[PDB]
Amino acid sequence: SALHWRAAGAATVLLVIVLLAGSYLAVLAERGAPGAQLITYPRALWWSVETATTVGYGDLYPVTLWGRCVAVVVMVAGITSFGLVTAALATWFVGREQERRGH
Amino acid sequence: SALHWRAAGAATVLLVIVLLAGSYLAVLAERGAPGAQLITYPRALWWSVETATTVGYGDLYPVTLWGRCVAVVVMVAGITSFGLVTAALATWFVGREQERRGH
Amino acid sequence: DILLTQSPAILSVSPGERVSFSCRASQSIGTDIHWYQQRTNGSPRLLIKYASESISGIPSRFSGSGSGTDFTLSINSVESEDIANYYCQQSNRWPFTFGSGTKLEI
Amino acid sequence: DILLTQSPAILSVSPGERVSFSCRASQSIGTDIHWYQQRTNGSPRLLIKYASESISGIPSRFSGSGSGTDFTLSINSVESEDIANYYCQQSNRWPFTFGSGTKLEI
Amino acid sequence: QVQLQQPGAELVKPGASVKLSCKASGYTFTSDWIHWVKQRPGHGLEWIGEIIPSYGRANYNEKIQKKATLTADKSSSTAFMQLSSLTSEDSAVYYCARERGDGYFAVWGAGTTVTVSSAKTTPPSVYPLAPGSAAQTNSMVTLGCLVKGYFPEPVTVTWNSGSLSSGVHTFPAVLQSDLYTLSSSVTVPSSSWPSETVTCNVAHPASSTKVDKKIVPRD
Repeated sequence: SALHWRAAGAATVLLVIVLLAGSYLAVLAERGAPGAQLITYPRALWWSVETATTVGYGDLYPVTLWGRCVAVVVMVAGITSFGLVTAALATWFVGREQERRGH
Repeated sequence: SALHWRAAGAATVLLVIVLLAGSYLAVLAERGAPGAQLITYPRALWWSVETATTVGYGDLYPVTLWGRCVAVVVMVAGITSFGLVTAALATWFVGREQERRGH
Repeated sequence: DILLTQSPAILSVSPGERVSFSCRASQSIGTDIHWYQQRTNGSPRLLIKYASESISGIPSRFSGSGSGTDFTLSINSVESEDIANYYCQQSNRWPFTFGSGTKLEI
Repeated sequence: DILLTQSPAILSVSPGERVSFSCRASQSIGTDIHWYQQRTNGSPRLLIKYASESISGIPSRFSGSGSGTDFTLSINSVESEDIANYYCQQSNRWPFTFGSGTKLEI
Repeated sequence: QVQLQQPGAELVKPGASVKLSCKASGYTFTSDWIHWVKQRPGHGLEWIGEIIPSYGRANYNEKIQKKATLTADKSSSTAFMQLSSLTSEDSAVYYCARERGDGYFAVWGAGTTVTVSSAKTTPPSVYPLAPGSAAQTNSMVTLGCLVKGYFPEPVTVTWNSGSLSSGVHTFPAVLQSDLYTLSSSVTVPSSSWPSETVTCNVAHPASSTKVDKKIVPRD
């Protein structure tokens, strides 16, 4: 099993860990901030997914410094993760294209 | 016709299937949730497109667990699909750049 | 749940005169308002969809305008066959809801 | 901070009749409203969550409806054991807040 | 076509239940939702609930006592509404309507009158109403027929199996000792009767009865 597939697998596991830790820590950052909506675990988890995929729905977002710090890590993990799957598919196609010219 | 072009083609067909199935299933998930707006087919289809392209307009989004589960699949299909077109173009340019050095 | 207010309940007009029925939503619903006519002992009949769109089969005499919260169904030159109850209905948010109705009286 | 208004404060009904308690939020809170019963000298007891969801242990007689700002807890056919104060509580925005309460009187 | 066919009436004892039917025709899509709407006499439209026949999922009005259960039969294109444990609160016209998943009720059924009552079904008696001998005729003449001692509502009166529509009044029933009575009126040019025939047709869905009565001059 090639590096690029191990890495994509790793990045998926690591992103799901980031989405759960992020759920938990967003609620922990945002409770105590009057007006905050990112304060129960289930919608925190939905929030973490729409943040990682950079969907920017705009139904939920953090209003505190530590919530926003948590948000930044989730976004970076999401963009890296999905970038790494792209790199992995590039490698696969470059390989399949070497072979298809008998290199 | 090279793998990377077959694959991009495949991913486009598969994404359009995901956008239609997703339209239908979002409405089916979200009707019965008081306050839900993602409850007619046409705007469900617009919703599925703005989700797949991760535009995050914020005019329509799901409020139920199964709508959000549907939303996640649409986002992943959209980011994978568009990542795969990127990989496909990388392969094309790497090839055109091998030839341009007589490799 | 969205409340649709149709005031007044009764609207008197003279023959051939223009008439406007009002429908107010408790929050913005864009143009997701549809209008039905129900004559005595009859079932409802769709007249106007999405606030302003014609249905084929409906006299040109009928029209609709509005967006957000304030919606109007209009009849240019009323006539006897227009005597009925007129209802509005939203499809912006679940569940669908109906206005309490306005009777036209000539 | 979200204000929950429960009007009226007291609600009189005859035995076996249907009763509706109102809870109004000062801004939209979707379906993040939960309802508690507190009998004389008793602690609160969760009846309905997220505006409409059953709790196991609670008589089918109890139900909830509403979204946004306007919420209703209903009892089909009231009986003596229903005599209590009924409170609503929001979880949309920090901090959580309670309605001022409505007494049921038979 | 008639897109949605509902039975004219159901009588139901208090406490009892009833299944209303709604047989669809014209175009059917996977996307189609069938809705049910309650209208109490002199009151407005109340959304009861929805089902998607292709998947069989149903949603209900939370704001009202759940009386209903929605099912559909994919094969026979029929949607059902099981109303259970009824009382006189539940006496009303129940419409079914079809929505293409785009938000508006394109088409409605004719509606089922559900009456909750302990009283027996009774077909009506139909009586002619021809003028007396001494009544002077204008250019027009007025004829009618008297539909009395039926239960429950409704009845449908037509003239000349529906071909006579201009000049027709049907009065709302009045209710007296658990039996309804109404009358209907028809005006035709005085020349055209009795040389041209005039027949009232009286359908009473609850008793599956339809009767004709010719209006002839008094002998």
